[PDB]
Amino acid sequence: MTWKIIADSGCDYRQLPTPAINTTFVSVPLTIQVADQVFVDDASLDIDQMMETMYATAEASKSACPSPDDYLRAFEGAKNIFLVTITGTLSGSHNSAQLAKNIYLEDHPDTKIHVIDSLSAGGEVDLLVEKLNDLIDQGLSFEEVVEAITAYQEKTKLLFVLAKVDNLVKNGRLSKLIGTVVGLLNIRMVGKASETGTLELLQKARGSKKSVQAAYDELVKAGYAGGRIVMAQRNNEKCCQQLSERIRETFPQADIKILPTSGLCSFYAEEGGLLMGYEID
Ligand SMILES: CCCCC/C=C\C/C=C\CCCCCCCC(=O)O
Ligand code: NA
Repeated sequence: MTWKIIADSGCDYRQLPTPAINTTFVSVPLTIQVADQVFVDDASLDIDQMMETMYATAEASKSACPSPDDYLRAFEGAKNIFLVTITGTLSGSHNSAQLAKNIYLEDHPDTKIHVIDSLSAGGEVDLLVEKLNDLIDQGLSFEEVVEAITAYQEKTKLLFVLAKVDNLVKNGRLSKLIGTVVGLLNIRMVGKASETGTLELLQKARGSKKSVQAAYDELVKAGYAGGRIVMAQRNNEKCCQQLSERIRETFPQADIKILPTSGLCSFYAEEGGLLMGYEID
């Protein structure tokens, strides 16, 4: 009776804290191409060297999603499989995962697989993976877990704050329309994952302290009530500690984690970026 939780590198975990029994976690890396060099976003990756190279290269850098075959490899040795991808609207990760599922079940019929399009990235995907692990530790059946995680995904949201969005624009994942009005000269984009898995603007905040206030206000407005938060950040630990204190001051039971971004999430959120997943109602 074996379980695998699979996620692409839009999830910031390389290791899943305290995996449930008979459960293994696997991250499936996306890639980032900088000139004629390729960086694979696995735990071997020196994220700091990749970013330095990217910013040093006048030519735009590009991301790519996992092959279906990459997903097929990850399935091996498990009978109960959940696969969470980054938003299938901005990346083909989910499309490859959908195909891998259908291909594997031709080859290995006594297997159960549930593919979750997070419609998100970063901290919210992290929460979903943590919850899947929770649910398995709790002793649920495969179909019980599918039910509970579908419900939990209605309870989870994403807020981001980005000081730069150039790589998003350069890669066609954010319009020049929105892209020019933020991430330029003291203006950080405060946004959420939209109902379709896209970037949606919420506030422009001029400076840090205004960035924290906006993020706190948006959390309140969205219906946070003291549950779990996962803040995935790129060189933004100080803004994350000051936001965390404020949230804990208001909601004393808050369970907050701060994680470094993956290579993919670092690439797109960029320096100073934050992708905060959280629970509501
Ligand atoms: C909907 C989530 C929006 C999050 C916005 C904030 C920061 C962006 C950081 C990570 C998300 C990147 C999404 C695009 C991935 C493309 C991968 C590919 O090449 O296939
Ligand atoms: Na959600």
